[PDB]
Amino acid sequence: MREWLDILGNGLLRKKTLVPGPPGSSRPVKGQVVTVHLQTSLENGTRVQEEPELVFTLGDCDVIQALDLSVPLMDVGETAMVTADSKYCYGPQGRSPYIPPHAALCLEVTLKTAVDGP
Repeated sequence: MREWLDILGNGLLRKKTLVPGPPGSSRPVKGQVVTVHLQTSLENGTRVQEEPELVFTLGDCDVIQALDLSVPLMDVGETAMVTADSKYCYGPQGRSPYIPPHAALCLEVTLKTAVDGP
């Protein structure tokens, strides 16, 4: 019963909460080290990446925009779906070997923990 959010106002980077974070949960802060379960599929449903324990510093400047701009909007414990044009993913570059140039992606993200950086 949750709505899509159009993050950038152009239809090309959209997020929906699939499983809300529970009462009292909050958003991660940039500079925290987050751990996510990330599933990536081509807009057609082909699964191209799965990482159950992906650790990264939220806000690192080279994280694809589709994640940098969506993960801060999640609560810890939330699962979200992100639909993102290639413009906000790997663009004309693609991600070898399985993501071609210009691929729109569906990202399913579960934010597991968020911990202060060192």
